[PDB]
Amino acid sequence: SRQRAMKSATDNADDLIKALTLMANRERQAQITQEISEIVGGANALA
Amino acid sequence: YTGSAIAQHWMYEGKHVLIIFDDLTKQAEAYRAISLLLRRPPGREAYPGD
Amino acid sequence: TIPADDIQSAIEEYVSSFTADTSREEVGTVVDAGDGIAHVEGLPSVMTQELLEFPGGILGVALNLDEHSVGAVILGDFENIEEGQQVKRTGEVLSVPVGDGFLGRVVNPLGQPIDGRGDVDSDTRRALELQAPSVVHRQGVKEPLQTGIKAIDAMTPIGRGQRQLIIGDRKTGKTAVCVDTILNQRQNWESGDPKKQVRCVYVAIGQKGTTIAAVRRTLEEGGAMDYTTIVAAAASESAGFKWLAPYTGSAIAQHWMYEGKHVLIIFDDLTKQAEAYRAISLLLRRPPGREAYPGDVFYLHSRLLERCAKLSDDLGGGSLTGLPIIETKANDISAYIPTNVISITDGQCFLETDLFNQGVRPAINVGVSVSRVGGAAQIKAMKEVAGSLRLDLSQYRELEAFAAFASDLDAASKAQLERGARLVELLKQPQSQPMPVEEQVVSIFLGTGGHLDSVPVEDVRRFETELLDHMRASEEEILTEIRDSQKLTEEAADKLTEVIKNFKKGFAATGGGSVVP
Amino acid sequence: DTSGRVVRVTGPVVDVEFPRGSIPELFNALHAEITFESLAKTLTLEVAQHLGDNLVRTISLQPTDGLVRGVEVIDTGRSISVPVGEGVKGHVFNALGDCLDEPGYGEKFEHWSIHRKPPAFEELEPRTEMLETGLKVVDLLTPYVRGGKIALFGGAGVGKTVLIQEMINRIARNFGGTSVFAGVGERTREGNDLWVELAEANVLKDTALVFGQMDEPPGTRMRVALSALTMAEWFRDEQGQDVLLFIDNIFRFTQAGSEVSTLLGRMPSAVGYQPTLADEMGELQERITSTRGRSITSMQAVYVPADDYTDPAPATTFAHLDATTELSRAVFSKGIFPAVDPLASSSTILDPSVVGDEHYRVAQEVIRILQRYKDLQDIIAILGIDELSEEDKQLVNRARRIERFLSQNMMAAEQFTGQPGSTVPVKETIEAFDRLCKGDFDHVPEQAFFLIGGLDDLAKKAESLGAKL
Amino acid sequence: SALTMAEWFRDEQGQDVLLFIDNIFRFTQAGSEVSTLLGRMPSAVGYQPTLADEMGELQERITSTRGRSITSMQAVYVPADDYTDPAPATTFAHLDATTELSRAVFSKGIFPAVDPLASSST
Ligand SMILES: Nc1ncnc2c1ncn2[C@@H]1O[C@H](COP(=O)(O)OP(=O)(O)OP(=O)(O)O)[C@@H](O)[C@H]1O
Ligand SMILES: [Mg+2]
Repeated sequence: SRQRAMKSATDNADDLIKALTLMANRERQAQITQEISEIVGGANALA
Repeated sequence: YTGSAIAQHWMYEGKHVLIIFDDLTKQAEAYRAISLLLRRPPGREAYPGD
Repeated sequence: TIPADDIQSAIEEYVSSFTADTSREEVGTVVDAGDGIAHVEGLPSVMTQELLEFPGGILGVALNLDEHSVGAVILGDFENIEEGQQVKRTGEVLSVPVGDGFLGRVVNPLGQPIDGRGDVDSDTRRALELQAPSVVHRQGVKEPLQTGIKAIDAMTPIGRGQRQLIIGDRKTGKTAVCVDTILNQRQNWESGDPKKQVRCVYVAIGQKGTTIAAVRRTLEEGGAMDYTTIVAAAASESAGFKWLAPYTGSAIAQHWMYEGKHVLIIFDDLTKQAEAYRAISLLLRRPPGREAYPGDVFYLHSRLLERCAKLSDDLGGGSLTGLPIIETKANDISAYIPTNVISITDGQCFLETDLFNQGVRPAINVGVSVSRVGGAAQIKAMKEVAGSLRLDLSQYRELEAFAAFASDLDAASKAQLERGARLVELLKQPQSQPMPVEEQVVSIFLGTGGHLDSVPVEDVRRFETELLDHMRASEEEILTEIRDSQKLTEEAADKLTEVIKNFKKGFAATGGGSVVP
Repeated sequence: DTSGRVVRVTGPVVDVEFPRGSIPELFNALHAEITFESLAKTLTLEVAQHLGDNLVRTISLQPTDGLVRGVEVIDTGRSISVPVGEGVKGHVFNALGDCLDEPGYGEKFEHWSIHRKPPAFEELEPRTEMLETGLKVVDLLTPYVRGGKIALFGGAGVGKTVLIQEMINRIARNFGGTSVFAGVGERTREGNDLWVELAEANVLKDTALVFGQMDEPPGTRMRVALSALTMAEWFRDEQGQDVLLFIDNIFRFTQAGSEVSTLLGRMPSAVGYQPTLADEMGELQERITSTRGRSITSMQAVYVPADDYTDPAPATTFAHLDATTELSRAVFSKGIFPAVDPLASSSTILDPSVVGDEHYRVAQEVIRILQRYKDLQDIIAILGIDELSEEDKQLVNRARRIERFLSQNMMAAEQFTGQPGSTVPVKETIEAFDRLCKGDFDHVPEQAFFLIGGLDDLAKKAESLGAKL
Repeated sequence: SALTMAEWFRDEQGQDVLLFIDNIFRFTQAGSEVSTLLGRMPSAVGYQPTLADEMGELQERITSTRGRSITSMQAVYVPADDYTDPAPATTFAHLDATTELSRAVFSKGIFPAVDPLASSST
């Protein structure tokens, strides 16, 4: 039972790592886009 | 600022006052609206420099 | 003992030799000035990157040219610039004095000494933006450039003409790695052989002046200032100096590379040089991009790092090895400038704060660190004793989860666990203590041959230290002929095993036990 | 008369004013001389925008250091043109068409503009065709597409240069074709190494090299792929020859486009890539295709930023890729060449309707066995093969045999060993791997499978170790 | 102003100054409140383009010369607890010893809320 349960928990942690990495890459891209929006907004306000 | 002036008049006469600014976030957002409408250059989250 | 009339007659012959005949010169006028940038009407003949002379001995660089004015970056004393001053042309692009008079000096990003030790006599001048060696003017990287760090020399070897980025968060040991690399060339310099000597250039961009003084003191304590030049753009200098400092340090040491000499250059925190260029570009109102960077910042760093080359034998055979340094934030190697410099260089040494805190020093992540030159930058002895090291360390990292389950492991797996623990303890090294290549070969031989499987993990450092001491004192023939022959023949390996066994039966572990198998 | 003059110089961006009736067309190449003796050169400027009032904005391909306002600018009347023909084989060029290993070579050749349209809609092939390379792992598990695009995901020390040499050999000998290498954002050290290795393997005579290097402004790094693709298009269309195009880090083409867009003052897009990322990627990748019986096939190295495959640059590149070949170091350490990861590589045409039913079934059985062996490898490593079951050990043996038979004696290895390379047909590979999946060779030693061709080589290698069918 | 007073005590009186600066970050922050009003294009995280240059021309006066000691101690505000913020990230390079306080240590009730793994000393 412990072997089966640990295989299950390993698969679950794998799927959780995958979903969390997807969310982290989304947040990374969003941060870069938002920072560029602020920089270009300031530069266009000054132009 | 209006409430703080009303309160400061009492404070400067030896009285004790308690002022509650409910959601200074809305006041920051109103200042951001005013500044963006006067076309002052935005900062972070389009908030003004001040 | 003052040279009194020396000074007297010197300034006297100067003032007698002063005949500044008056000739025409095309001039302009400052129209606006702010934050280190000045705009100049006039100067119709000025070219891009031309040096300009502002009143009071002030220097500027013409970067932006248009139909109205010239936008120039002031290189110092900007608070003296005023609207209406007369700007003169120099007719020259940025150049720097070069030569062997720069060995042991600390200069500006202009060739001007800042150590207060007198003038620097220069062979000639060299422009800062002379193009890199052509794709047909080069040669394969074949000679090792020994850093003296076992982790680098065994896992991520650097060759003469290669670029090995040193990238890490902060306080992870990047400056220590580069200073140890510089100090390791002391024996090469002592040999007197121009084929083995390495001249070093340390470029400090945006550092606190006392940090540059501490680096210089560390280099002086080890006799490394006989062959090292420091180009210092301190944190108080202008953004123009911080932007020009690596190009100045690379113009020097290209004069040496093109003379058949071998040079090593360190750009300490190129991140600050990119930040200075971004400041200049935003003040010149150039279009920003990701992280507000100008849009030719990749060009800024690749133009600089492609001048480190290994020249062909027709061009003399000289070489310039670059060790650029990048500081990351929160171990984010996917940031803009880290991504750029990882793309440009030939290999990376990644330094982690966690590895540093665990006692792994130098804190190199051997799993992700890489050298694309590889075994072509190693001698045969190191290529042979370190070939079984990377797979061993990867197996140990895979098995680290089973540390408290050795009885539940295959005998081979427990053997791999103990061998990996010994090898992780073997790649540790004190600060400012580089090792010659023969001693690194003997140490990695101790590791991968199995002669540490009987020594406790907590005694591997002391065992290696005392064994190298013994061999330096008693058996100098092994080290001497490893150094001369660049290989470890079977008889040398046999004598080495004999010496190791005698030392083991002499060595005393910390647990009272015996390290004899 | 009809020449322009420089008005503004802002880094690599140069504004040029022309007479009223002499404005150059977009993408035209202009020439302006820098006369400062230390930096004397001839700048090539590609017209990027028409600003109005007779001003054009151009991107310079060389560093503009030493350029003066007002100097004469000459309009060539055409875009950047590269030399085309048979004479470009065995020589190194840049994105401008200048010979690097022999300056002045190719100046009298025919010159083709690098900005071309893809084949018309009625000239395109509506049917996908597989490229029979001759390598067992490629033909079986990740079949290539003729006129398609293959991503390459190998680093250093996994034999990527050996695989490039192998594909050059196989296109030159099994198809009578030609190779064009495009080094986009190439390191000059690695470019020199590639040049020397191709000259020493005697495959340089089959390859045309076009290097746009890292120490160059973004315009050259953005146009080098178009230059190499123009040479490839001449070889396909005018010579009537199957071409193999190699693009070095196609990503660096995307990155140079982004840098050029930032320099031209265009507002950035999501994450930051130029607003016309997909348009530029399509304009490039659509010219690589089959037309009129001949084709250009492309092996492209792809860099994935932050290992994020949803990043706009790999997401836009993968919209055009047909197969993927990942070179693994775990396979390279076992001595299997080419070091193709069978489980990580893929192809979009490994489909029963393209390759057939038996091809698909054999490939899927091989993949199943290899995936099960991958699953068991950790149990074997930590515990030991002695702990496994009986069917487990049998499958482990069969999977090691299949692994080693996926290897091959490559034509890039005839320089060292001296024995020629194998070209195994698809039918023979399907049959051999069907038999290997059945178990007809579980008594043969493992070493009998390393670096051989079809089944005849397998038999003659087995009986050399004392083992029959 | 306070730096000028300390510099007089160092260079003229010549005796062992102690300099305390509470939130030198505010200096930097003030420079970013007027940056766009001065006509400067903003940098990465909303800071002025001259962040590191102004911080350097200020921090390099806070120093000891040969024989003239100034022991300096500055409080550095880390905006939003983010140590990767440009302002503290470029302040880091001007220091001999840094005590780094974490809100994770603060929340556990440990005082002083020093992060032992992030702090350093030369
Ligand atoms: N191999 C080592 N063994 C022991 N201590 C080391 C080693 N390398 C570095 N250190 C110590 O780590 C501290 C910080 O290292 P170092 O200053 O070289 O890092 P850095 O990359 O320059 O970081 P920063 O530029 O932010 O100061 C130093 O005080 C030094 O004593
Ligand atoms: Mg440092």
